Amino acid sequence: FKITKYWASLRNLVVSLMSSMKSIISLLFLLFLFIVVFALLGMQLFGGRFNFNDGTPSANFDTFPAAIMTVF
Amino acid sequence: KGPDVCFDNNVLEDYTDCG
Amino acid sequence: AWQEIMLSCLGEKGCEPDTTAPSGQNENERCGTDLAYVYFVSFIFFCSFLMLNLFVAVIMDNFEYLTRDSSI
Amino acid sequence: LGFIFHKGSYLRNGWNVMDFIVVLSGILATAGTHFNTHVDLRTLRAVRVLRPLKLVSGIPSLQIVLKSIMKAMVPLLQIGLLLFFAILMFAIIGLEFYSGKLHRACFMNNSGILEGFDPPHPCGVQGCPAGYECKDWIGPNDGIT
Amino acid sequence: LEAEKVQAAHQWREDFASNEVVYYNAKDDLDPEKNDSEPGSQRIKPVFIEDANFGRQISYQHAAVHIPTDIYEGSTIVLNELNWTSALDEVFKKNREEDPSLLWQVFGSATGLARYYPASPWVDNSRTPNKIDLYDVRRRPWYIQGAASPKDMLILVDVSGSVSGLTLKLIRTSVSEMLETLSDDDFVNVASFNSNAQDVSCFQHLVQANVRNKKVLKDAVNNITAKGITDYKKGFSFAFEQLLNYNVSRANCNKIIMLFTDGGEERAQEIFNKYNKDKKVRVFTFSVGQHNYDRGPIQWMACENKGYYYEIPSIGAIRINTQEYLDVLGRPMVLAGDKAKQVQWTNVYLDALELGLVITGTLPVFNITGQFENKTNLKNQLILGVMGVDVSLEDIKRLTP
Amino acid sequence: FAVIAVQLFKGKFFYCTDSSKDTEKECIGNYVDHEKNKMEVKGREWKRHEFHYDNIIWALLTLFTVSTGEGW
Ligand SMILES: *[C@@H]1O[C@H](CO)[C@@H](O[C@@H]2O[C@H](CO)[C@@H](O[C@@H]3O[C@H](CO)[C@@H](O)[C@H](O)[C@@H]3O)[C@H](O)[C@H]2NC(C)=O)[C@H](O)[C@H]1NC(C)=O
Ligand SMILES: CC1(C)O[C@@H]2[C@@H](CO[C@@]3(COS(N)(=O)=O)OC(C)(C)O[C@@H]23)O1
Ligand SMILES: CCCCCCCCCCCCCCCC
Ligand SMILES: CCCCCCCCCCCCCCCC
Ligand SMILES: *[C@@H]1O[C@H](CO)[C@@H](O)[C@H](O)[C@H]1NC(C)=O
Ligand SMILES: *[C@@H]1O[C@H](CO)[C@@H](O)[C@H](O)[C@H]1NC(C)=O
Ligand SMILES: *[C@@H]1O[C@H](CO)[C@@H](O)[C@H](O)[C@H]1NC(C)=O
Ligand SMILES: [Ca+2]
Repeated sequence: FKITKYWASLRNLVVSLMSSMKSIISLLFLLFLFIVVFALLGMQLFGGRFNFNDGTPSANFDTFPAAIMTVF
Repeated sequence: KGPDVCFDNNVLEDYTDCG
Repeated sequence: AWQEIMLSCLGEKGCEPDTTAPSGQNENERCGTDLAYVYFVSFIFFCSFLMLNLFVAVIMDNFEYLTRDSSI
Repeated sequence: LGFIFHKGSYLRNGWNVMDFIVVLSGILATAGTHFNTHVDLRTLRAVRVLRPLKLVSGIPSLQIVLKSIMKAMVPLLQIGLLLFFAILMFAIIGLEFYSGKLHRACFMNNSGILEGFDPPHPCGVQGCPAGYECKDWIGPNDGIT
Repeated sequence: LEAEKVQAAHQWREDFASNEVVYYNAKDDLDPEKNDSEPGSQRIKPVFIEDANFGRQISYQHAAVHIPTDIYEGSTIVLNELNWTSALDEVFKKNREEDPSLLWQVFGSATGLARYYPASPWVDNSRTPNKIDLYDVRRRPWYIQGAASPKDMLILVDVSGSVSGLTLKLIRTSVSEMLETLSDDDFVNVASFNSNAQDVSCFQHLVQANVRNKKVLKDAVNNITAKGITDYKKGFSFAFEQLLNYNVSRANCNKIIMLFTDGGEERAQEIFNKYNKDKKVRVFTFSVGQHNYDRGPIQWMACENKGYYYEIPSIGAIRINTQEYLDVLGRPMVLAGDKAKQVQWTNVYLDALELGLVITGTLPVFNITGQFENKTNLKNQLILGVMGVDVSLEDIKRLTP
Repeated sequence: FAVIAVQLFKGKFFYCTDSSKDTEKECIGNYVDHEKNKMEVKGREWKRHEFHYDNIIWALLTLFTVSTGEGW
């Protein structure tokens, strides 16, 4: 892109992203904390209660890596 | 009255095939 | 589930009786087509883009109401 | 610090109240063996799940981002009221028109072992297709929808 | 004797494209449909006569072969068996010509095949919907009865919390089909543990495995429910203590424990030292269910205790893993070479191909590859199968005029 | 991402119609299906899943499907 005229529009975007990075990370981190809180809450409500006579579904709440990925 | 002879517990048996 | 309509429109599918022709009863068991991939990947890109415009074209129409302020 | 009566007291902070609630439930829920949990709470260690949020309480660099985010959503609390109105307006209508009309399904005759489809086929004045009979049924998703 | 000798002189292959195997698959159709044959094998179309001695369509020219519906007719194991079991046909014929009053004579193979001499169509499960051929020779009473010596099981069900749901459906089906592989010479008792062990039924010791006791145990097992923490030590104490109870009638032989669990991280090393120290009791462990709990301890109890480990992850794995435990129990019977070739007669039962009440004489057939050039003997501790020649009760009633 | 997903899931999206067999050598013959609760004898086929990642075109398509959200 350096050889085109669109270089400024994109280098400026990357500059504005790299400057505001302590506030994008500290914000993905809050999304992650609220996902964790909702994952633990779903583990309390539905932990181990998903063992149906059909078979426990893949969208569990039993363990943590499977509660995170159903809150997701 | 049960069967006279039954075979278990041979020492030569090869135990190394559990699974 | 557009992905499964796309997959169930693909080639080599059955075919309707047509009740108007004597031939192509056993043959023409090819009444799908593999252009389904283009037909559904493109529509999903067009409808999702042509709607975005309709959204923005409305938003920017009322941008004075949506940036109204007590000061101004 | 104070507790309540002092102005700059403990609870006058916004995060310290939930910090206190979590530790309160930590004190209480561990008071079960003493009473053999005769109260049958089953409902107090679910406060434990709020403990990750104490990270936000401990790092103000996260609170002053959270407050900014919650600040950008205040204008949305009129789409929500607009949304919940629409949801209500379309629920009233649903109540008028589909209120009890999802309880007959087309089950195979096959008396004894009733069959039905795998996506169950309901009935109405639109009756059963070929050799199926219109029997009772709980609602669509085991009665939820 | 012919089968042992012939198998000892068969060399393994994987090339059956040009060196085919020709045989009559009992579950074929009468219609001359060349689309009924197979890639790796070629099918005989036989000329069937009708006989009153058998009541069916017979053909004394070759022996039919029945291959279970789960087993592919052209895998390498089955094609090797269909090859080396073709001398059995001429031995079958010479047996018949010596005594013309002989009923079915069958080699039931450890690969699942049955090769029975007077070639007849398979009774009712050749080709008709809504009836599925569930026959498998490795489960038939004569096979179970010639492939091992009598047992003393104790089936340790794990009814704890974690087995609720599907795993419990599979556990109760597995235990029903484990009791189904028991004769009247075998003694059984089902015990279940969750933080303390208890009998599932009214029997407090090893009872005989006859029809009535087996029905009581099945009906208790089907009533079982999952709740509470698992305690392997307290459950294995119960199991080992019930196999040391000699005040009761027992088949004082082949003590076994069939642990039907899903998984944990308890190995109970101390209790296997204190109760099974010299390893008289075998321990077979079954890991039932579609789950992800640890299977290390379960796979280890079997090794530590002369056992074997089976995984039953769904219905349709139920039926094979039981007859497999029998596959294991026959090692000592193989090792005592020719003291174990005694013909044994089964209780009266009804023949699979309909002839009514027949007892059946069985004889295990051993694997004899490395002999007089003594070799590694990898799996020379298993049996090839069981020979069995039927006798009709009407035939005995004619000797008692 | 499509190249990474091909490196990561190439040839691994295969399954036998009989859950017990797990290779193309074993997945041949007929098998009794109990799970339909009808216990009917079906044939074993070795299949791919319909959206796989075994070629960068297939990776791109099944990642576009993830992007639109459907059936991820
Ligand atoms: C009776 O026991 C003998 C050995 O004690 C069994 O014969 C051996 O069986 C194995 C497989 O079951 C063969 O191994 C295979 O060999 C081929 C060719 O070498 C190789 O390509 C495979 O990867 C595999 O290693 C073995 O060759 C065969 N023969 C010998 C001499 O070891 C025999 O199968 C047993 N009888 C029955 C009915 O099972
Ligand atoms: C209204 C708008 C666009 O969103 C607010 C607020 C202030 O800036 C934000 C934007 O996020 S970021 N990390 O790209 O600076 O950063 C934070 C501090 C997260 O708040 C963001 O600007
Ligand atoms: C000095 C860097 C110049 C880069 C020129 C091209 C930039 C294109 C935009 C990059 C956006 C990155 C987003 C990554 C995903 C979070
Ligand atoms: C005075 C500044 C703080 C404002 C009040 C406290 C807000 C944070 C505590 C509540 C956070 C949500 C708890 C419920 C579960 C997500
Ligand atoms: C095994 O197959 C080969 C090839 O057809 C054949 O020559 C041989 O006789 C077969 N073995 C027996 C015991 O029939
Ligand atoms: C066995 O089933 C009956 C029938 O419901 C039940 O009442 C009983 O509790 C079950 N057995 C035990 C030991 O609970
Ligand atoms: C068995 O018999 C012995 C001798 O009478 C007796 O001491 C014991 O209590 C009986 N029961 C068991 C379980 O050993
Ligand atoms: Ca458990």
